[PDB]
Amino acid sequence: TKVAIVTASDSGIGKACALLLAQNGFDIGITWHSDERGAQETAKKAAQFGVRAETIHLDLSQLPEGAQAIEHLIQRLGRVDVLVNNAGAMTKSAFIDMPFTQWRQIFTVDVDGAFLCAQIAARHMIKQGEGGRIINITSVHEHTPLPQASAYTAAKHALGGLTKSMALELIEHHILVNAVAPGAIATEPGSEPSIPIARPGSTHEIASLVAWLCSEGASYTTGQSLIVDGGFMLANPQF
Amino acid sequence: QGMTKVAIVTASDSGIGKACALLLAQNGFDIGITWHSDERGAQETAKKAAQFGVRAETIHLDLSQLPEGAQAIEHLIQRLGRVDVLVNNAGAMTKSAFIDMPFTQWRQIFTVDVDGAFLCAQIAARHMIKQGEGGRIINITSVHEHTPLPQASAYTAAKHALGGLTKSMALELIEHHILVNAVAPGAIATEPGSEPSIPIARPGSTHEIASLVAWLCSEGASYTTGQSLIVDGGFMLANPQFNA
Amino acid sequence: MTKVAIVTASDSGIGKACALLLAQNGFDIGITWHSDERGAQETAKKAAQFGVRAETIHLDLSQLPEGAQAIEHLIQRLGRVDVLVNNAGAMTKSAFIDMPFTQWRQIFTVDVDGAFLCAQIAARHMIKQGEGGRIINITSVHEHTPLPQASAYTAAKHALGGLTKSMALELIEHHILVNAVAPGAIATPEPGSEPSIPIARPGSTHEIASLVAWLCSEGASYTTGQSLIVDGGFMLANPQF
Amino acid sequence: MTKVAIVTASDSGIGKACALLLAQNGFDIGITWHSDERGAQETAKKAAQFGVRAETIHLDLSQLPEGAQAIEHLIQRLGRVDVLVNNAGAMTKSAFIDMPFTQWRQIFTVDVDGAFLCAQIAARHMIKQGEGGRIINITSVHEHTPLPQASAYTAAKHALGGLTKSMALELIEHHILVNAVAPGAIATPEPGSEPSIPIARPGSTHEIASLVAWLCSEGASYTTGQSLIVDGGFMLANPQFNA
Repeated sequence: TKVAIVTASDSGIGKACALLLAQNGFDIGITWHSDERGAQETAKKAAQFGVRAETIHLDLSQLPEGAQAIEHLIQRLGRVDVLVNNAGAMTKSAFIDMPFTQWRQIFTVDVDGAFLCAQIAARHMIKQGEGGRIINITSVHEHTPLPQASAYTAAKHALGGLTKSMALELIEHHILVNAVAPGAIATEPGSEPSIPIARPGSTHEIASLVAWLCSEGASYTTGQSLIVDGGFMLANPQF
Repeated sequence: QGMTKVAIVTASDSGIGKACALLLAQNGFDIGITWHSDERGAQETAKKAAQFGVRAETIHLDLSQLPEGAQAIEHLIQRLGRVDVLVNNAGAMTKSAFIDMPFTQWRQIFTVDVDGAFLCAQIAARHMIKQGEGGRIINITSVHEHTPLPQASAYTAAKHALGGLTKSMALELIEHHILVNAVAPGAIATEPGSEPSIPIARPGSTHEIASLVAWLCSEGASYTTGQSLIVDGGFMLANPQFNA
Repeated sequence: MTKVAIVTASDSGIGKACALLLAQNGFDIGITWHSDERGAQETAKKAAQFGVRAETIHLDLSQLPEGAQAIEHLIQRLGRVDVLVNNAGAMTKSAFIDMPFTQWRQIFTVDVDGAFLCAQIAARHMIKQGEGGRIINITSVHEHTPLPQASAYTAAKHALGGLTKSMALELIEHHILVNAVAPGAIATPEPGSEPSIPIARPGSTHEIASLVAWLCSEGASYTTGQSLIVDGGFMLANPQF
Repeated sequence: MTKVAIVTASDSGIGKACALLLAQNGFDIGITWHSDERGAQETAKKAAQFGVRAETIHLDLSQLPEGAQAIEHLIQRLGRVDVLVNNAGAMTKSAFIDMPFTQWRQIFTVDVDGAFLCAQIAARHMIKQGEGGRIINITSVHEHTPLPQASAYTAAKHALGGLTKSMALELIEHHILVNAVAPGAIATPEPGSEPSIPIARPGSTHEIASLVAWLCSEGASYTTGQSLIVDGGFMLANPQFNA
């Protein structure tokens, strides 16, 4: 029985990932920043699939200590085979007068935290000796800028580069590392005509790919950023 | 049975095409199989496909003389009665030094590696639009849609071409609920430690491509379109510093 | 030793701007024209006022491979070739679902098949001369992102992008550097005229030619296999723009 | 009117080459150094032979944000800033699995945090001046492809490439153009010495500085938001590259 940990799975993409992985037979670890009740609800529904589901408080704003909750969560579940580094909320702030503390705060939660969590998970995966899967939830803005969100863009890009480096260095341990880059996700047909598919995506349309990356059939996929965006990246000033 | 969807996979007599055809049959698609010269392999794929309780039909496809050779796709569609999935599967790679390559060889490689996929895609998309129920088109390209293969400039350029067409089709067919993506294999075997130049140190299996192609045909992929999804055991990660 | 640059379709637009700026840089110039010979001669007359030799030749890349032989004759006239600029011809739109196969092939013929044959001819001479060379393929932002209703154009630009990387890898041993210049929207004969582009205007032909000329310069000797995008921010604008 | 170029870490290597070439192109030059005040002063003396002003200042990008004030004092001495070249410090290697957090942070501090604070200051002056400007971020091929045993370096270079795109979009209305120049292997004081690279040698610092100088020139007025890779074909070599 394998174990999947999904950060920030009290809601949104994280919750959909945790629920689908439970459906697929993984014991589940759920982390929460502020909303323990949402984490409890996800745990309950995850456990309804006949699976163990454990929750822990994780606040990646005070580092490195804040990341130790991943170590406690792994110890409660006995092992870890999957880590989904799920992205927190997006923040807008003009580049020209952004305070350095805000710049650092955004990097702390959006890439520093993922780095520390991945280290902890990858260490256990190496010792277990049975490989593993690490999925970094990034964004289209790993590849293309979000207006008025320069720190968010830069940190998503950083996490994209970290994904590549982790995949290269951990492949010898059969740990495959990929990013899933969502476009606009609603958290109805024709609601966003700026996007070629003309609607936002569902959390399921992201979780379904995350689940595939955890499946036996993904055993040759590593180092990639898989963009799930309804054609967002194809729309240029011409479209 | 009125709800049964049809997948057509070109060159599914063997290799990656065969793996896609059989997995899609196992997942519940009636299957169209095309073959260039290995008819018995095509008959063996149809045999196994039908053990999953679906229809399987085969047809000879000779993409060497275009546009006429692509009509076999229209005949296969007619036999199956509809098409919901097309997998434009990649023929064999060809090598030739750039400085000396005959024009005939340049044109021959483009003929099989992007002109055919263009024509097959048109035919399938016309049926998908008329059917009015959407569809999925997967173009099997290669890591060389993105990075060059030495001594294979024609092949690289044609894979790049097919990547561009993928993006164009995705944009132009989205209004008909047709999602269009490329799957870009690294080196796939036709084992651990057998390919030291690749980070994962081995070639891929055909199942390791087919599995993603199957996911792209599933309900969960309804928001994925216009992308090149690379399955290469880390091939794209390996640069000059991968040494030592 | 006076170096030679050949620029296809330099009777007008970007090709003319590259030919004239390379002329000012001290290259002898080869100029090809499809139908406007007087425009080509006008380019040659202006290039020659910079004190270099300029030569014109008809080039029709629609009938291949014979059509590309004009490049060989231009080189024989000029005595050598050091720079080839494969310039981009006109863009044509055609719906993907309806596009006839002959139109598909026609567009690939002029937009990548012709560049391939010209590049071969120039590279053969650069190899034999033994003094390296530079080949610049003018592509487009649509080497990288689709142009709606122009699937053939987009596919061919992508193809020329791949050829560029392939040529650069195989010709590096002869010190031949191969790159693409990928323009966005370029005006041919002002601020705020194109609000959908972050710069809010189309580019000038000079703003493309300037980089082509840098790519032919001594300082560019470590740059090969790349697609340099000159687009006023075009690639940055997504539905969030 | 005399324009001003500020190049960080121009006491040596790529930064020094950029400073000297911009001095030849007529920019008054601002030079920063981390420890080698002497390389900096030799850079200034040679820049001054081109008839321009050269000012040197210590820049401690390791302890921020206060260290970035050194850029304000430089702009004060030179009177304005028209070009900023964000030039990278030294590369540090460390395995991802056990890389200390302090080292992850130090690498980000010098590879993107300093560039971010310096670009902010430079941009505020370019807006105040009202005559546009050019900001060049020196990244790396590693902005695009990983460097083994250098995950923090790779991540931080990716971050600086993303910041580059965001700044280009956000500053375009002020006619401030922002690009990255992404060098491959660059030599510091020969053909065939790097066979893993298709060109089979490292690059010269002048082969980077030349593109940086073009990006500051009149003809580069339509180029923004891009990452211009100068790498001798590094990006073309994959597992199938040989010999």
